[PDB]
Amino acid sequence: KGIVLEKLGIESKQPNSAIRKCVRVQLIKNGKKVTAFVPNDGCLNFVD
Amino acid sequence: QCRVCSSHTGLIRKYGLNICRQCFREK
Amino acid sequence: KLDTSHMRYLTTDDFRVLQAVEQGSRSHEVVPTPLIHQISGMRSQSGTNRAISDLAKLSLISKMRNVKYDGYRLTYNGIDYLALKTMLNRDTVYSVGNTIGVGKESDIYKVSDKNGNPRVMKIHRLGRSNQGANWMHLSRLAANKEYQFMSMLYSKGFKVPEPFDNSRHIVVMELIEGYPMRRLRKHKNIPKLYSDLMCFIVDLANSGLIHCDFNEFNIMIKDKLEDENDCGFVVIDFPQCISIQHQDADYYFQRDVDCIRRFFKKKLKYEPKPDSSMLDTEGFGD
RNA sequence: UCGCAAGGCUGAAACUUAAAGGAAUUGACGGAAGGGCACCACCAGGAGUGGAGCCUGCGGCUUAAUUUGACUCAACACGGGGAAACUCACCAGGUCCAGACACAAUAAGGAUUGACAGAUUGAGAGCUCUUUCUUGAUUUUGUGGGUGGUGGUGCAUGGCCGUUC
Repeated sequence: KGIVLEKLGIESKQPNSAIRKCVRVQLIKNGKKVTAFVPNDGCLNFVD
Repeated sequence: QCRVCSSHTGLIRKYGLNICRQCFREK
Repeated sequence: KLDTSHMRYLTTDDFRVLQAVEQGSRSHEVVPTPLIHQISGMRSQSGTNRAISDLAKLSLISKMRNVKYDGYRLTYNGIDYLALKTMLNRDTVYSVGNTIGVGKESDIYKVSDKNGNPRVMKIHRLGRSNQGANWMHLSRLAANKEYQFMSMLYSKGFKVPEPFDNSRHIVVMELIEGYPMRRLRKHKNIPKLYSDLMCFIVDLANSGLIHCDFNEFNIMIKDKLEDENDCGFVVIDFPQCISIQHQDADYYFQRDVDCIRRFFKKKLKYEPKPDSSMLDTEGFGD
């Protein structure tokens, strides 16, 4: 588990064609920055 | 025409035979 | 015949594509299916076969379903619409049409520029159209070669109109409000302009290209100035141009002496005054 | 490590991939052309265009109207359309006429019917029954299922012959 850094910038390693509502996150056990994902996608409203 | 087409161009009222100018080489 | 009204349904989806595929159909004639995306870097399935089925009816591309060598071809509008699109891309044509004029491989299409003064989109389609292996190869390059051979006396002090762009079949020639020698009625200085027909081929031998082809449609007393009628010469005499090395100048040189003798005499019953000139001077004074 | 050197010997990971590789084969397209054999093409020239007035036929201007489209599939037939109002696919203005089937208001004191007499006219008409009187039970209407598919474009299904072979 880790904090969400921010909204994510899409760099094409193919193919799902949208800004995928993904989350730049950085963990707290380590602090090593990983791009993440949510399924059931959309609903970009309900956490900071 | 004779009922095996939807023929709308080059229509015929002449002489009751219903065979087109484009249909002397088909019909 | 002609279609024009199959173009304005598109988006950016074909604008990155064109001169990548136009330089890509030349590098690699008939293009198969999954390459329109990947010549232009367009993405695989974000508005793609929607846009290619949009292009499909428009006759600038066609679905040539051959056996695993498929065809997407940039029919005859793959040059024609897409050179209209190219002049939209090369900043000359902003919309299509105020156009009147008919030839075979030169249609006069009267347009207004980026400036606002008019010019003419002449279009090249020979064989009518017959556009095939060399016919497309001609109208691509005879738009390019005759972009190079309409300046042979403009630099040298004489009157040849100037070409502007050579997009795929299109040659843009100001526009010339001519008056050919079948339209005119009278003249104010007759005997100057008969001996200047010996003397124009004198001028043509300076540049090394003798032109002959003079019918009654040729020499336009044009409109440079409208009000005071400072006219000029447009000399539609070009395509009988012959390299003088070839063995036909025995009857090209003698045309310069005794073949123009009818038109200022008969058309303009008035038997003429002036002298003449040969081209024996122009053999040395190039 | 070995060599004066150039290099020689031993040899990874970070990352990225749905592939890289082996031999083997079937037939489109040629920028291969043969012969045909075609005078709907070529040589010898005829008829003659190519310069013009018009029938006949369109793309263009102009429209309430200067209609229209595919088959031998295109530069063509004008679709027997050379044309009169009709033709003739469009136009300048009007109305004969929509509620049946159930029950609900009036239903035979006139709901709504007709062999007729007028007003009749909108740009020129038949139609109506308020102002003779057939009416004959029946049918008038704010309504919805939709019986009304005299909306079939059809989706193919069943032979049958234009078409494709």
